[PDB]
Amino acid sequence: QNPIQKALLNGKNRQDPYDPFPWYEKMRKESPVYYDEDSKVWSVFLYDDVKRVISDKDFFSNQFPFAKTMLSMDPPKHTRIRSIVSKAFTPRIMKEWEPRIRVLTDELLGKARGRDEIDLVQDFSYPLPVMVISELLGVPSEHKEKFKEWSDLLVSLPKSAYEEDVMEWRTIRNKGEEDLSAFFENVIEEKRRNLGDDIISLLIQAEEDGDRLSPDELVPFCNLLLVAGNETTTNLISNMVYSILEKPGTFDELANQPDLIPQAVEEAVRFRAPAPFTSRIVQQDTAIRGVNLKKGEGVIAFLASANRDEAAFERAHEFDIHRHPNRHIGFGHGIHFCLGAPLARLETKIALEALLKQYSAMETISTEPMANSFMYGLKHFRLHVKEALL
Ligand code: HEM
Ligand SMILES: [Ca+2]
Ligand SMILES: [Ca+2]
Repeated sequence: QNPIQKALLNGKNRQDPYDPFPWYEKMRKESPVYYDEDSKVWSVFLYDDVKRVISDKDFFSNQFPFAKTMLSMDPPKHTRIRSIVSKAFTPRIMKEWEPRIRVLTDELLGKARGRDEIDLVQDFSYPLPVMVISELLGVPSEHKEKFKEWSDLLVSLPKSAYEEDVMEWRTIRNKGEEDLSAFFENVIEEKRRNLGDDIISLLIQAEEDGDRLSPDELVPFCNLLLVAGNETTTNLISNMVYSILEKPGTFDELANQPDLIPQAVEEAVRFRAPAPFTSRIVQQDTAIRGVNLKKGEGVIAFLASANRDEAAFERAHEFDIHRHPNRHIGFGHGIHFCLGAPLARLETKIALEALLKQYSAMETISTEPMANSFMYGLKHFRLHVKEALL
């Protein structure tokens, strides 16, 4: 009964979970502005139209009939909520974490030492972002396995459009949401008279010291930062290593000149971002490519398709660490531009620097994709590895 969910189940989610890209190409070329008659929802595939839908707030609203987070809010309230944490997520504040993120990354590859096969996701790309986001928020990272279980549910989709699968899915997801929410409620209660140098303390101060934040928006805020904080960066690390190993010689280029890694992270955000789409609702009649959109019509904006648009990028289908002019919209565009982009850039850089120093070779054995998800990425990534001579 969620039209956006139905539209994903009718389109995106009918494609290979780790290879939606031929489908995006087909839509770009044949139906770049597509009405799903079943769901009553538009999809846009081309760079200029996706970029406009996500940024043109005069016409495209974030607020539908996580619901109580900045993600689902329009100005003026959006500006006040985002400003609570805007300063805390700046490149310069996240730079203070580079030492701690290096240590966490080191410790994980430490524990992998002496193994000829690793599960990148279980051993590395899941634990590091869950641990960093736990320490930033101010919760114990010893809960990472439960955090991962809850996060995977909160970004999941039913296995099909079939009412029984949707109901089964609603039950399990709702239970995840209840238990994660109870968790944060317990954390808040504890932190109110034991504040830390941490983001949950910042939120509590905003709710307690004035009316910047409602009591019913603390736990939503926690859920959003916990879940985004790991589901995005986990899948961006995994997807980036996969992108590198897919293109022979890329591994050795980056290892031989690690100053390229920041560019290669931007290329991984263009090429295999963890967030392939976002959604808007039309709040004012408009047109894209002469197609008329009416107030109240939902729109899915395929960032992943925009970032592969032949019209916007040369060799858009190629992973090119040397992309000189890359103006990807993989973090979004305009007022909802990813709050975590600096953290994500910093974690992914450090993750990849570590892997390229630790391993002189890595080869894919198997993967299990994130199927039935809002996210694009890997549940498992088994690799044969050879540790470098030091
Ligand atoms: C790792 C790669 C990441 C990608 C590709 C990514 C992508 C996105 C995109 C496209 C948006 C815009 C959504 C929209 O316009 O509707 C967004 C928003 C956001 N992301 Fe990220 N994200 C990443 C990492 C993170 C991290 C690590 C966190 C938390 C630390 C985070 C927290 C957020 C929040 C809170 C918003 C909402 C901003 C707002 O509504 O004003 N993201 N992200
Ligand atoms: Ca709203
Ligand atoms: Ca208050």
